[PDB]
Amino acid sequence: RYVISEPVGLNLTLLFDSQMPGNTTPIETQLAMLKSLCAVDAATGSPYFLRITWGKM
Amino acid sequence: LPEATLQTLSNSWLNYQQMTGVQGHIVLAGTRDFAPGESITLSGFGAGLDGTAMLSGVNQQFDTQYGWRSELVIGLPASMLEPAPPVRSLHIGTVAGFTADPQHLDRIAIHLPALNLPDSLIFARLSKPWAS
Amino acid sequence: HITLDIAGQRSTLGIRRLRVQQLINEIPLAQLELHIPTDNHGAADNAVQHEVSRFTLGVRVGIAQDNKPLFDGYLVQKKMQLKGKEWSVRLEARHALQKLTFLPHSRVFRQQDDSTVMKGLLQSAGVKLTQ
Repeated sequence: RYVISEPVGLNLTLLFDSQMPGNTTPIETQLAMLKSLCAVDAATGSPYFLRITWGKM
Repeated sequence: LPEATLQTLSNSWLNYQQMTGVQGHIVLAGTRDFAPGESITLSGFGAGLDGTAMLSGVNQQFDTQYGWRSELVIGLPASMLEPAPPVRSLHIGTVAGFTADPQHLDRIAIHLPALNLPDSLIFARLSKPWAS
Repeated sequence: HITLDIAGQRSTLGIRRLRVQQLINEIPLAQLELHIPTDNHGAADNAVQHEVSRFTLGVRVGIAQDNKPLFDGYLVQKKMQLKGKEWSVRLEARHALQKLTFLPHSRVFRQQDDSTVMKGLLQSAGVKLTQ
């Protein structure tokens, strides 16, 4: 029989770096958003319903 | 004497005790082709369980696992075997005018105020000390 | 070992559970549990069907443990499961005091002792009182 279809899960690995002289924004300002958006919101008590997008993918 | 003749009530208690003899359930998969009085038969099995069995009910059981499973039911649970549900108290009542006994005894038509039936009459037997 | 006699024949099958129960004022019982094999076909696939068909309701059932008599009663309540490829049957057997339990009788017993009421009352099934 068919019981249930598990939800599609996406795996993805990133890297941040700020000491090369093109990179001037400190990576804590860029990680203060990933740590915030991938956690429970203070308003409602739930995750944030993310949406990942790429230019032609 | 519960009824006029005790043939039917003697057949009826013997039949309601037969239904406790064979009882169980057949878990099928998903059909509305069965009813609580269908009397289906088991044929292709071994010598233990082959024969016609009369159903008692169907259960549908929709859920996420197992899909849809129309469970069949065989047999009836138990029985009290009373002729009528017993009242074992003493009650008081008033005598109700006069009405002759259609059952040709000498029964005196009374009321019972435990019932809220002021219109309907109940024939009752009279107990005397001596009678003879 | 443990030998299940039913109706006088020693009835070679496979018991997966045996439990003999015996209390102080109650009818002693004995649950069996068998397994009817289905996956080994051939001559011994219908010859095991012949051995379970001898288990009619009300038969002499005898259990023997290490060449001593264990239970020795009549059979009641043969349940069979048949889930998937499993096909088990479950037996129960009750003592000779089962003949006394569900039939409403009426007697009077005038001018009798405590024992002569009761040894003549157990005698209707064949139970022999010792007192």
